[PDB]
Amino acid sequence: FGREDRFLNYFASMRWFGGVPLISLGKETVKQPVYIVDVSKGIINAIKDPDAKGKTFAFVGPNRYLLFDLVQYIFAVAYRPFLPYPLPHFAYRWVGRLFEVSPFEPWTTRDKVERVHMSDMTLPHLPGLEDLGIQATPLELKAIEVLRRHRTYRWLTSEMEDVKPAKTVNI
Amino acid sequence: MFMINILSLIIPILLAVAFLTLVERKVLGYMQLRKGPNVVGPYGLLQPIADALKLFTKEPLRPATSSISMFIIAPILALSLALTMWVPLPMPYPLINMNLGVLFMLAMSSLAVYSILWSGWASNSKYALIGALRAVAQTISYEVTLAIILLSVLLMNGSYTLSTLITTQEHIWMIFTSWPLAMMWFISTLAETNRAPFDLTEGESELVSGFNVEYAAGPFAMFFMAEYANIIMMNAFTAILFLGASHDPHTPELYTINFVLKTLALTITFLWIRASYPRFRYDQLMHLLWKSFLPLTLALCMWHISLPIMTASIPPQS
Amino acid sequence: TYKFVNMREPSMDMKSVTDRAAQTLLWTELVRGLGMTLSYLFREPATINYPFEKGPLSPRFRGEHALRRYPSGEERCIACKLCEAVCPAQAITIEAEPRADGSRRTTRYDIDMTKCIYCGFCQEACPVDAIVEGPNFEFSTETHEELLYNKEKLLNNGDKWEAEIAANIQADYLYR
Amino acid sequence: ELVQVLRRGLQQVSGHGGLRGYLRVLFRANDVRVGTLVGEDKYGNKYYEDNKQFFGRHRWVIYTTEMNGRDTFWDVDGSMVPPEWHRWLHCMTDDP
Amino acid sequence: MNIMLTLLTNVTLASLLVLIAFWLPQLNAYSEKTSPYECGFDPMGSARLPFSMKFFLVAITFLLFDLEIALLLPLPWASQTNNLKTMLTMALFLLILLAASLAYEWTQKGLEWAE
Amino acid sequence: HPAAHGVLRLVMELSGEMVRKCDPHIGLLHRGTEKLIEYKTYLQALPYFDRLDYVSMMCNEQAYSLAVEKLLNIQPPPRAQWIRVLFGEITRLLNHIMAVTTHALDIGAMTPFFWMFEEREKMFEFYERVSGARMHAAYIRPGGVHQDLPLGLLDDIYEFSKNFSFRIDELEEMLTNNRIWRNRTVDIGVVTAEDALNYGFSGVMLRGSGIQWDL
Amino acid sequence: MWFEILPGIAVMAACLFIPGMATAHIHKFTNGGKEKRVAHFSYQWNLMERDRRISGVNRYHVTKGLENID
Amino acid sequence: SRGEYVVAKLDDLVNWARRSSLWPMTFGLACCAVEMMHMAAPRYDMDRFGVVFRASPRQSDVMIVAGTLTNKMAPALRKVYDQMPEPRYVVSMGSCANGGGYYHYSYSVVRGCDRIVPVDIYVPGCPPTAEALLYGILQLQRKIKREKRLRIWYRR
Ligand SMILES: CCCCCCCCCCCCCCCCC[C@@H](O)O[C@H](CO[C@H](O)CCCCCCCCCCCCCCC)COP(=O)(O)OCC[N+](C)(C)C
Ligand SMILES: CCCCCCCC/C=C\CCCCCCCC(=O)O[C@H](COC(=O)CCCCCCC/C=C/CCCCCCCC)COP(=O)(O)OCCN
Ligand SMILES: CCCCCCCCCCC1=C(C)C(=O)C(OC)=C(OC)C1=O
Ligand code: SF4
Ligand code: SF4
Ligand code: SF4
Repeated sequence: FGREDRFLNYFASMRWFGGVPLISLGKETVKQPVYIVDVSKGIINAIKDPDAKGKTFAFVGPNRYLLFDLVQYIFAVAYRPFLPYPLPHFAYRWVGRLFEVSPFEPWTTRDKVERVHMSDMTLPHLPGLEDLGIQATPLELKAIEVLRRHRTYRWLTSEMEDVKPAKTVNI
Repeated sequence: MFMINILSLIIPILLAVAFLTLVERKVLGYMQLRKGPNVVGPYGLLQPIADALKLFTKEPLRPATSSISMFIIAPILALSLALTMWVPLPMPYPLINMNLGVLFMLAMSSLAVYSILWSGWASNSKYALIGALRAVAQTISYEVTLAIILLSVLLMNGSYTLSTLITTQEHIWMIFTSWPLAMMWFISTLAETNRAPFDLTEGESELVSGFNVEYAAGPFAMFFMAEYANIIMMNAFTAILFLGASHDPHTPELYTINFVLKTLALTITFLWIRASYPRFRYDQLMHLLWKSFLPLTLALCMWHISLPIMTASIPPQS
Repeated sequence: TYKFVNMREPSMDMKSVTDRAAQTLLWTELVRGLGMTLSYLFREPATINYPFEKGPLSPRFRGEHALRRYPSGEERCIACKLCEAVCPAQAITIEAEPRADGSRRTTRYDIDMTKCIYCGFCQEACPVDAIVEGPNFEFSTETHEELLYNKEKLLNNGDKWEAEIAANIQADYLYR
Repeated sequence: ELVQVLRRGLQQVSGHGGLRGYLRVLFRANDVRVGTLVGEDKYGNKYYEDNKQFFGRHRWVIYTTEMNGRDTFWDVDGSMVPPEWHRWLHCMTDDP
Repeated sequence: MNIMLTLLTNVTLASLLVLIAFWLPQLNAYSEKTSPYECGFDPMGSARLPFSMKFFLVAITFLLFDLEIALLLPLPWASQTNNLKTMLTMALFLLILLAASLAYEWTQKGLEWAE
Repeated sequence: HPAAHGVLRLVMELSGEMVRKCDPHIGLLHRGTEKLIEYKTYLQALPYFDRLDYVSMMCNEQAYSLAVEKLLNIQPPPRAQWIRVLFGEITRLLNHIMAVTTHALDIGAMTPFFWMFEEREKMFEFYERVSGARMHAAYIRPGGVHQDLPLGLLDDIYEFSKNFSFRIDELEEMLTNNRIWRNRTVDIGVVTAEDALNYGFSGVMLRGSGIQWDL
Repeated sequence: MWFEILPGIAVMAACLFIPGMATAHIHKFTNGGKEKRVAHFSYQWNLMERDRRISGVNRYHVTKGLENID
Repeated sequence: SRGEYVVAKLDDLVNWARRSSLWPMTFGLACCAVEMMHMAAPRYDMDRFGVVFRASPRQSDVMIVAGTLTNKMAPALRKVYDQMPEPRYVVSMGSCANGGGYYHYSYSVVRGCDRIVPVDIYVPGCPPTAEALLYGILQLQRKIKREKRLRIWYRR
């Protein structure tokens, strides 16, 4: 997630269609988003680390969220009305296929349909950012720099510590 | 078949505005010892097309603090009203024949100011707000004098029908009877179209871009087209009101040609005036309109009420 | 000795008062300004048809830098480093060593053209007329790096512009 | 004196090698004047002179359509002038 | 009927021009780009703050003088009445009071802007 | 801002359009010239004065050269002094053209700017012929001038000077008696002689209030 | 240039010619070729409606002369 | 192919429209802006090429950095650059803007405007002549003529 991402911006973009369609209301999906600067610094440190030559790393954030709570927090930070409704998997796949016909950059795809509603794997056997000297940046510290652009004029000046961080399913 | 006439009205007006931009650039260039656009096409004839294509292929931006609905509505209102102002003009026949064409044009002109006001307010920027308040001041300055001048001039016509002005000027131009009113009306139309020396709302030297500073790309281009169409329409209306062209019912093309040359001459006169003078201060404009134009306008209104009665020259058609 | 600019009084006779009233009501000075603009309208403009026509320049004009040669093809530069010392912007970087034949020649001669101020102090300080400012001014680039000239670039500039440079120097060397 | 200027325009039209040459010089240089030829480059640029024009318009170059490697029918620039004609063109000297 | 069609056509053309301008070009909007403009810097205050009007008195007078136009515009039709002396007397009477109202506000410093 | 000359951040407090306070913020073009000069020889420090006031270049050259000559206890030759005065008056012409035309542009008279910049271009041709540079000539140096005038320069300067008067006349025809220009300029920014002296004013800012002073 | 300003003025004049000429031609084409009737008052509208009624083809501009009075 | 020809012709049209109507921001900093004014003067008349100054960044296509960029000024230049809608171009004019020039070693001077904004054309000189600036502008036009946005999109 970052300023030019397709993760927070993507969820933020969903407000235009009125309601937020979530498969199973997002109650059966767990996400562990990671900061852009954390990933870039991890790559830089992996270049400079001699032990990181033939290893495999997993770059994940410090917190795991249910998709429903994550999207609710995203809409709360942007100060937009959150109207989640459940949509069947086949129907929302059909919506993705319909959006896939754009000759330009698609607004969403069936592959995006799948990937959004897949839970993030847990791979404790792999080294992480902390093995490269990086402390993962929580989403609650960097969400405002992405979602302040998605606010109206009336809420632009709201401070970062105003929006009651979301509940985290940490094992 | 009527929609064909609507299109044959609106589209050539847009083309005329597009080439009026080039005519302005070249005329002001030659009055400034330069040439103006002469590279993009022969004699710069392709310059307006390039300008339009560049403007409508450029990114438009919504200001973060802006009020979106009014921001989008204002240029639409401006362009639509600029196009609508042309329908009652007899050239020599009007698209819409109205009993009260002059007062209809007055009402639509009064409504047109709200595009500037609402764009300036919805931009939510200080310079745009200053431009909108200057527009309020300008309207307060010119409206009453302009309306009373129209009243006094049309007293000799006998009605508010625009096509009657051709019959009224069958033998002589109305200017030879109301030239002081003609001068005051000319200055009032200069102020009404936000043209130099009364181009206060944009205020480029002082306010950078004024009311339309936030606007970019296609929306900006529509404001420009609306302003230039209003200039041409006002000059055409002045030509009808004060320079009556002889109309032959069996050959209206002669009247059309005469009309077009007169309105082109008046538009070039605006261009010359812009090339010649500095800018007024926007309190000085109101002082000019309320302390010099208004007293003479009231006196000449009295005189033009009294004159047809004194000389037994009251026009027909109550 | 001095003069006043705004110390004239208008005459109060009926003739002058009526003339001023006619000026106020009929806008005569505004018509005078319009007439001046109309007069300029029918004049021939001062525009030239660039790039087919060019603005006039002088043999003294300071353009792109170049390194010159003797008529035998030998480099005029002797690595005396006077231009480097005098350069007000420190735009010249010079390194030198004895050549394979024992000659005093440069191995590095760089001019940072984005540091340069084109003052011509360097060509004044040169005792052998080796570094000059040429007549060329149309050498805009697309990247910053292309404006960092090394010795090869300056030698190529000299080889390319010597025909004009020698003629320009011939016309001005008696003023120097 | 109107017929005089119309005849001078017709002479400009006829002096550019015909109507096609007139439009070629009109669209390649935005200028249709006719002057005295001074010389030609080894690259194809033609240099003209007209001392009755004011200082700045009395000398001009008609650029070639094909220099070292590129097509210059439309893409011309001031850097295509060789140094000797560069000196003559910028009025650093009175001698071609 | 015709005028409604003309107005609809004009508004439709303007709206279609807006739509073309807003959907054809490439858009890259970010916070710095969409921020308020004050020539190099961030504004100190809000543009919605009260903006003083120094011509507030002339604005109120414009309201009363604008209705003078409503009473005077039927004058071309009034000149066709038989009792021309009465109409001329009342028409001249109405303008005289409008001239006197302007003279009163002028002489009592009502046309000068607030300092 | 078109009226801010590029690098002026003027923080103004407004009641309506009335100006309650002017707080000019400068330093947007502070390049540390005075510190840089300390690392240069006097000849190397001369070109900075060209860029101090870039509308009056040779005048700053002359001021710096006079200061250095006074410190050196030397005297320029008479021909150098005459050339200095001639080119200083040419520079005064350039500067007054720029000032008047940009002023009229800010009020709104945008046409005389184009008329007068052709004369300015001719004067730049004079600078380029005498020194090889159009504006930052660096011609005036401590001890005199860098180069003698090329043959034919005086005749062209005379030709320009015998015609500049009509250009002044046309400018003055467009501005002096115009009632809009007078309404925009008369009784605006009135300063008293005592205030001008006490505030450190000089030049026209002193002579406009009746003070009879010219260096 | 000064005569090079003329082509743009001519193009603008050609554009401005079109509306009035087109309006006149359309009026003639849709009104029997005789200058579309003007009805500023109710009496003129009554004349137009009577003309439409007595035409026999529901068109006011179709004019019946003395040949319709047997 | 037919689509390749269509997108090539569309690129030609758009590039011609963009390079034939180039509106630089009313923006200058120092000595160089005087030569910019002289390039706007009747002798060179940039308006004849289709080049018109516009004050608002929203209505401008090009920024000409004409003068020294100081540290105090850099945020303002970056702000006005950002507010420019796209496509936008930057032309660097003069030694000061190119690399710092004669104040390169100063404590308060940015050593080239390319540390703040991307630059398309570098115009050398101190100051560059009005003719040199016109040459740089025409070079920018030629560079715009070479853009192939729609071809690249079609080949994606
Ligand atoms: C109808 C309403 C909808 C469409 C809106 C657009 C209106 C039509 C567009 C008008 C097209 C005119 C542009 C052509 C002018 C080109 C001039 C010529 O010079 O171009 C040359 C070559 O041409 C260009 O390479 C391409 C131009 C033509 C583009 C292809 C035509 C595409 C038309 C497709 C129409 C579809 C419109 C959209 C429909 C929805 C390059 O030369 P250049 O470097 O400049 O000049 C050098 C300067 N010198 C001479 C002083 C030295
Ligand atoms: C026998 C019975 C006859 C009945 C009476 C008839 C006689 C009437 C005689 C007097 C008529 C005079 C009419 C003029 C009305 C206004 C004149 C005026 O005084 O206005 C100026 C201001 O007006 C202007 O200067 C105009 C400013 C804007 C200039 C814009 C360009 C100038 C116009 C160009 C040419 C005009 C052509 C107009 C007609 C065009 C054709 C329709 C006053 O301002 P100040 O000098 O500042 O004095 C105020 C304090 N005393
Ligand atoms: C309309 C006449 C052409 C104006 C060209 C725009 C000039 C932009 C540079 C800004 C500037 C202005 C306005 C200016 O007036 C000035 O002198 C004080 C400067 O110092 C060099 C400037 O940098
Ligand atoms: S011209 Fe001046 S700044 Fe440039 S290299 Fe020579 S001495 Fe240095
Ligand atoms: S160029 Fe001239 S001054 Fe510089 S090192 Fe070589 S010989 Fe010495
Ligand atoms: S490059 Fe030279 S002329 Fe331009 S601003 Fe810097 S010092 Fe002044």
